[PDB]
Amino acid sequence: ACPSQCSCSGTEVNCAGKSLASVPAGIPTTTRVLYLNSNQITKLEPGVFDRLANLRELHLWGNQLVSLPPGVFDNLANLEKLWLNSNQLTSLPAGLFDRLVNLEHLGLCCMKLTELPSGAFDKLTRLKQLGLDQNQLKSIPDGAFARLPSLTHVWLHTNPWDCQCTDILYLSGWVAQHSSIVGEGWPWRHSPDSAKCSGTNTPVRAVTEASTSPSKCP
Amino acid sequence: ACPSQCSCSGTEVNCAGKSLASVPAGIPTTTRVLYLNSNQITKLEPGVFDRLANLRELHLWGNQLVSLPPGVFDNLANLEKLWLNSNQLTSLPAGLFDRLVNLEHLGLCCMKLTELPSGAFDKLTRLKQLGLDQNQLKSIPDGAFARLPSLTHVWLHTNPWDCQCTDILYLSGWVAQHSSIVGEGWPWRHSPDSAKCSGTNTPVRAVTEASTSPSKCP
Amino acid sequence: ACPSQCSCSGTEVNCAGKSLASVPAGIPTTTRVLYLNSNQITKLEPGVFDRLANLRELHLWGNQLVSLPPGVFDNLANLEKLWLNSNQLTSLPAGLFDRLVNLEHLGLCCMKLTELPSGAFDKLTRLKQLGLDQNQLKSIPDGAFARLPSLTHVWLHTNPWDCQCTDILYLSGWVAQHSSIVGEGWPWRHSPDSAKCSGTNTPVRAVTEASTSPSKCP
Amino acid sequence: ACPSQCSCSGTEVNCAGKSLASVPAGIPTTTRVLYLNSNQITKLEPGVFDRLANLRELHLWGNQLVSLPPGVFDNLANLEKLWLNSNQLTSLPAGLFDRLVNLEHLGLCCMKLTELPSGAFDKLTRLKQLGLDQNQLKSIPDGAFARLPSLTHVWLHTNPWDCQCTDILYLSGWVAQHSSIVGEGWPWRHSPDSAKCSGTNTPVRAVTEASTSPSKCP
Ligand SMILES: CC(=O)N[C@@H]1[C@@H](O[C@@H]2O[C@H](CO)[C@H](O)[C@H](O)[C@H]2O)[C@@H](O)[C@@H](CO)O[C@@H]1O
Ligand SMILES: CC(=O)N[C@@H]1[C@@H](O[C@@H]2O[C@H](CO)[C@H](O)[C@H](O)[C@H]2O)[C@@H](O)[C@@H](CO)O[C@@H]1O
Ligand SMILES: CC(=O)N[C@@H]1[C@@H](O[C@@H]2O[C@H](CO)[C@H](O)[C@H](O)[C@H]2O)[C@@H](O)[C@@H](CO)O[C@@H]1O
Repeated sequence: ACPSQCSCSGTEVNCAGKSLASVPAGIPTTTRVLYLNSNQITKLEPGVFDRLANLRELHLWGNQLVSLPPGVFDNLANLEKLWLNSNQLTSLPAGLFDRLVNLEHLGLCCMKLTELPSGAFDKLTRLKQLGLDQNQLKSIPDGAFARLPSLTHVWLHTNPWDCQCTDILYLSGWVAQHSSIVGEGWPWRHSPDSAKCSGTNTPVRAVTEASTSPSKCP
Repeated sequence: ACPSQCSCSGTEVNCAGKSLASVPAGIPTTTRVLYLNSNQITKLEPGVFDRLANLRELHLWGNQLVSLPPGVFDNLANLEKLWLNSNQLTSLPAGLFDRLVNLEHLGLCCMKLTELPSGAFDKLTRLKQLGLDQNQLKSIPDGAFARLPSLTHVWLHTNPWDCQCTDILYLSGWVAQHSSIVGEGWPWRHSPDSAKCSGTNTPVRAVTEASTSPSKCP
Repeated sequence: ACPSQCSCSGTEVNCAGKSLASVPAGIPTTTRVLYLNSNQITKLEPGVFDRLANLRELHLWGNQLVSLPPGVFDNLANLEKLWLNSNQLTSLPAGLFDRLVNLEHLGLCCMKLTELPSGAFDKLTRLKQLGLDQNQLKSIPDGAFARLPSLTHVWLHTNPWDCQCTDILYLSGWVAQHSSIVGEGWPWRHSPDSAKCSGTNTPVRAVTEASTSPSKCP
Repeated sequence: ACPSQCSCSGTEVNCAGKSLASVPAGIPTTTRVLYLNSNQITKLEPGVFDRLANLRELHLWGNQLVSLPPGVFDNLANLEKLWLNSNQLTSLPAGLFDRLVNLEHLGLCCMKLTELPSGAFDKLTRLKQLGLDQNQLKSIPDGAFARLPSLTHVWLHTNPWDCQCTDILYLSGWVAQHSSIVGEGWPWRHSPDSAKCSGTNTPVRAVTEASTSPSKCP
């Protein structure tokens, strides 16, 4: 069992760099590590992974995804690493990650996200590493990181953070307090000022309530 | 806290690419993932990892190691991934890996290994992935892979296999039998003929007893 | 979501000691630890566990199972502990355990096993503990423990080992050499002579070929 | 190697029921599961476990410990189950459990604890099961369970909860809210009214602020 375009042995399936335009059929049920990265996949069918309950790592980075079906990861209860970096997402459905209670690494950089849904990470009690850098994020919803007790590495740089708007105060206070975990590069390197306000290029960590106004919020 | 040159958060310590000449002091005891790769480390003190029992991943690839103290990994009972690729090793001490009973990935490519000690891998019951490519190996000892029952991926290419000598018959037989797991690249791709006789450019797995002679052994 | 008769919280489902005659419906898909022991279950529906792929521990001990459907554990790739002790089995279907590649504890004591299928344990590479005591075993198939390299604990006592028959020599030779792992009790206690010949009270590990004859075998 | 009083194979050491008055010498450094239960151990040397970094399960239950040195569990970073049930502890040093970031079951029942230290469980992010039943507890410190996001099973019965005192209100409000995880027996069975006020036999989760007064707090 192995899609003809891929290499498969043991519990690892390598479909990387194969000019794939869709997720191939015949990925074994027993697969733990799935490389689908660096292809030209433009969409996921709902249910494409329903059958792949055993996955520990899902590598989807460097594809062309423009949206993700709601529920698409819902059977992945064992998933430990989810790499979605360098796709073309502009948003994420609510509840996307709620079933990924064992997730330890989540990569969401280098796309075009304009916001995150309000409860996006609330179930990710084991999450350690979270990559949000290089998107179009202006704010982080209030409380968004409050249920991430295992978090030790985060990436926030290269987002047009809107520091004139009162919405930024959650993040700006959070970064000030969790400043040892804010970084850049791969693997992570400590970089606490790397989250910067749009237009002023000043640190998000240094924004005050005085310098913001409800009137600056869209 | 953290070695001065490195970034540390959670249980991950990143000292990669820091022009290091030795293994820095102050790596916390709780470290699980240690990146020491891409430096200019020339040697390891005996005992350097004795206080790092919690390591799961040890990235030592791309350094200048020429030998390894015997027993240097002996405390690493939880070690799951050991990357020694691209160092300058010409041999491995006997018993080097014997304590590593939970090892799942072992990278030994791209150095100058001229042989393997006879029992090298006997204890690695859980080893899934083994990289031996790009060395100076002419032969594998008889029975060398017999006690690697969990092995699903192996790299053997780019070694001067000496197929005129009768010693090559263990390996040639083994490769023919375990064809499905022999490969190339990162991540692994199926490539069972990548192991070639030096010169004749015949695949190792196609060698017959008839073409070999004990008189051609060094 | 929880069977009415059971208690459920997190990923543990306790249906133990509930006077059940069958496996109840409504066991969540996310269940990792499933207690069905100490009931009056007499049989399993084929497919009963097809949906429970996240199981790590399956406690079926102290029921009244007389047979097991083939393929019944086939979807349990993450299974780590399987406890079938004190049921009423007289045999096991071929390949019953083949998909259980992560299995670390397998209990099969205290039933009515007359034999084991030839390759029963061949895939259980990570098996550490195996309980075969208190059955009706006369011999172990030649080679039956050869593909159990992770094995550190085994129980063999209280079986009518037929020491007149030459088939016992696999076992007797194996025990003599793996003597440190043979034992008794819960948790295990070292007990190398506990496995004894039927009628003679002679330890199985001391049997000689001189006392046995192919003429006394099946 | 094994202590002479005990039985050992693989990574399990069985010193249970051996009339031990102290922790014996010669427990291997590679030990993962250590049974020191049902002995007559009355204290632990500071540093006794410093060398046992690989422990996953520590069974210390049914001895006669009266105190525990602070720092004693500090090197047990991999510890997943800690069983201290049925000793004679009346208090726990502050920070006792702070290094046990991977602990999933903690048994503290059936002793003489008269209080818990304020931040006792603050670091136990993965704690799933916590046994506090059968002690001398009158209240639980404010916020004590707030940093146990993984907690799915708790035992609180058979404690003389002082419901007349305002200090009970954290606990009563907590039990009402987390009612589905409150239980009894082994394995856990659901039993939310099992925690009862002394004298009144009123479930703790049913206490009102009106029935309590800061004047009844000694
Ligand atoms: C997408 C890419 O450029 N490379 C991948 C790595 O990317 C990094 O991810 C972290 C965490 O999400 C962070 O956002 C970095 O800025 C980003 O480069 C990483 O996802 C790995 C996973 O193994 O794959 C690519 O190398
Ligand atoms: C630059 C280098 O050596 N690459 C490392 C990766 O490499 C490969 O390792 C596999 C497994 O042994 C095989 O030998 C390949 O030929 C080799 O390129 C891989 O080990 C990663 C994991 O950290 O490290 C480097 O990237
Ligand atoms: C009576 C019974 O089946 N007890 C179960 C325990 O039994 C021990 O199991 C081991 C290994 O199979 C060995 O066979 C012993 O003889 C037997 O007593 C044990 O399996 C536990 C596991 O949680 O369940 C019952 O207690």
